Amino acid sequence: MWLGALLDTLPTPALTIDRTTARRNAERMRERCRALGVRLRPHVKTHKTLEGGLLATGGTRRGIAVSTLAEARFFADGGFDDILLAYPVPTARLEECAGLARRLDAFHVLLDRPEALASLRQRPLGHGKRWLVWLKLDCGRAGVRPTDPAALELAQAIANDAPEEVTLVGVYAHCGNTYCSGADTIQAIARTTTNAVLSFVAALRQAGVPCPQASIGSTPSCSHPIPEMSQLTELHPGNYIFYDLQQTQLGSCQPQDVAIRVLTRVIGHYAHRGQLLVDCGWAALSLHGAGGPQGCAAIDGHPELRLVGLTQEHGLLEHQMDFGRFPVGSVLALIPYHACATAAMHPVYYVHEEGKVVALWHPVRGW
Amino acid sequence: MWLGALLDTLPTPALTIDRTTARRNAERMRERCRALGVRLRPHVKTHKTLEGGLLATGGTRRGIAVSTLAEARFFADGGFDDILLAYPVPTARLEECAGLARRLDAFHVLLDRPEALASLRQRPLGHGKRWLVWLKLDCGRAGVRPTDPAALELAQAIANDAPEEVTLVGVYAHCGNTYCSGADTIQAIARTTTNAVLSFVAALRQAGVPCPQASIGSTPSCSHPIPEMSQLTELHPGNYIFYDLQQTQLGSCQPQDVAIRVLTRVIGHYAHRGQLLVDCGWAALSLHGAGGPQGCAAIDGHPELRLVGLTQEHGLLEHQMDFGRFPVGSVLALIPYHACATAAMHPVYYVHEEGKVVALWHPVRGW
Ligand SMILES: *Cc1c(COP(=O)(O)O)cnc(C)c1O
Ligand SMILES: *Cc1c(COP(=O)(O)O)cnc(C)c1O
Ligand SMILES: [Cl-]
Ligand SMILES: [Zn+2]
Ligand SMILES: [Zn+2]
Repeated sequence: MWLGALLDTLPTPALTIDRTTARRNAERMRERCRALGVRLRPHVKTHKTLEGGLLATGGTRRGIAVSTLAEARFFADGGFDDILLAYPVPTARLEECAGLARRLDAFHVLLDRPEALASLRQRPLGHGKRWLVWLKLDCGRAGVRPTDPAALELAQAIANDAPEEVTLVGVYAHCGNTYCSGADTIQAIARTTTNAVLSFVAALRQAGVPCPQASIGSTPSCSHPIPEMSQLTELHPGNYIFYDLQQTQLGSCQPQDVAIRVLTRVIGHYAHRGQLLVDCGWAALSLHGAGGPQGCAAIDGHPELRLVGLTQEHGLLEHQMDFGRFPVGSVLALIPYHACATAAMHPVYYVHEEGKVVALWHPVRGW
Repeated sequence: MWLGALLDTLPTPALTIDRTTARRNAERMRERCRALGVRLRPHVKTHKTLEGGLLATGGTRRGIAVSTLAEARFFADGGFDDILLAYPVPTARLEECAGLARRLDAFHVLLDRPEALASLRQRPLGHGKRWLVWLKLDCGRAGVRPTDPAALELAQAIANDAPEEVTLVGVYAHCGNTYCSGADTIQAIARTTTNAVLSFVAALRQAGVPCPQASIGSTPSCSHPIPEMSQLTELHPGNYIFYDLQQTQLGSCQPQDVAIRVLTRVIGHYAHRGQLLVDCGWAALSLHGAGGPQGCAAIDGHPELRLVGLTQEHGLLEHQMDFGRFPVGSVLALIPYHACATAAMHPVYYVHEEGKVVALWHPVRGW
């Protein structure tokens, strides 16, 4: 137990979350959605914690998206509901999906293939419940292309072919392609996606296919929303609760919006090479940002320094260095490239305010 | 509980370990060391499990190397002893190190700085125990260069300056630089390292510095050992228990020596792009091998296929494809680039023999 502890006191490497910053990020996204007239369904995959979920959800524990059944189960067990499995429904795991649909007032699934609908049909929920299905739109990884006649036909089938067993809740797009720098290009992807979705829904209405909801979002696009988004019903970003270096470089946020660090101690000086040795390796950071290591993290408040090497449990920093500025034992705060990836390496996050630990959040992991 | 289950039955993505292969790998390294007349101190960081430790150690639970205090504690609690913390000793965590030194018959630490020795001196163990110290030799990340006069002086200090509180057990080098392809260049690094170590120890003997042990090793060098190694006392490879694609490419092993897979299900076909969608993203694999994604894994038994994309929970495979060869629902076995990195993403390993799960191993993680 580390409650009350000063940050420089923590065992490193340590993932830290500034709760003032995270709370602010959570509330700001809630406000953007309120201003647009749309609901927020935060994706939880960046943190995978009940505590982060509670913040993102403004205390309601209702209305989230998850990336795995491990998360769906974990959040369900933590008293959340209105949980969307934002993943082509795992037809090999339908018994588990149906278990969740039966426990929850609203467990939502996505699909983009007729065979998946067929699988849902041959595993009815019973219990007076319907599979709550969203059609995933590809506007380029999963989903159906909205201009593909197949898309409209699949929507029709989801909506009307077995109204007693399955229902079409809405369409769902994830504009993951926003990960092009600049507000202008981000907003362009947002607009193509938004308009493609809106045009598809308009086609659905004309074809008499009821589609009450329409959900898009990624952190870049929801950090600089466009007015066209007010014609949707819901936005589902997730990374924004923490942000990270990549989002900062993308222009999604300012450095002050990044809640996450990895704290690391200088554990050695190697003058013959001009390097600091730190106790944060890829086990604490991941290699996200390297495709080299310089791209994986910046040192907060120290532009002079750069990561030049990562092994499992060690990192090497280079400036000509200044070894008196960085005694062995000093603590540096790394700003990670990708919060989701870095958070996935940590069994605990030390959540702080005013320099002191205020909470410990423990994420779920696995599948 | 999945004991007895057929592999195609597991929830994917699933890290699987062929126990016949792992056991064979464990026994083979033990035999190489026996043939050389040296001890084996397996490093556990590739698997971080008590079960893997028991295999590597030939059932003794004695004589391992670990990369973190989390591992030292976990293995100590699992009844292991003669545990070496193969890491410049964490002078900010000395109370924890001393706790371990006090519980264990033999907890070993490494250092390469006089200040670290000074820290050990100002935190005596008491209890009739001595800090068991190895001098880390850099023959290029941590350690002292053996030709650096400072090295000999630090060895002298460790050995003789407070014989009641601190003792020099031996010198420790990790020829991590073997990670240059080919047996010839691997063995060259092994030889430079081995000879540098042997020359340093010879210098120590001439200077009257007692140094009873001398430990080197990496998986590449211990997979093709050289006779000069018989002049050492111990070898400390670790990855070999599983091996991986990188070691296969390095020539350390044959494909048949790789015990580890990540099983993944085909979850979609996207003909308009010629791609299979699988349920293994970087959350199950890591991005090791990308610095792109094609380098992170091969598909076992399917040279035709290649990873072209990884998101957190999805992967994209490309051949012109053949969608009938790979129905949605089929299970493919990914051979990961770096076992250590992939294993760090999994809360459980499904260990199998003759196609069926035989054990579940749960690794420790964190710091
Ligand atoms: C990650 C994800 C989101 C949230 O996007 P971010 O840009 O990470 O905030 C929404 N939908 C899906 C399907 C996702 O995978
Ligand atoms: C990883 C490691 C080893 C084991 O080396 P492998 O090539 O991974 O088998 C030995 N010593 C140290 C210090 C290590 O970090
Ligand atoms: Cl990674
Ligand atoms: Zn992300
Ligand atoms: Zn490794």
